[PDB]
Amino acid sequence: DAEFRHDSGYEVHHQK
Ligand SMILES: [Zn+2]
Repeated sequence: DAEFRHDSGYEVHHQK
């Protein structure tokens, strides 16, 4: 959750 706190809304910047 440290980085992935947008699990309920994945976006482009969150590409990994
Ligand atoms: Zn994000």
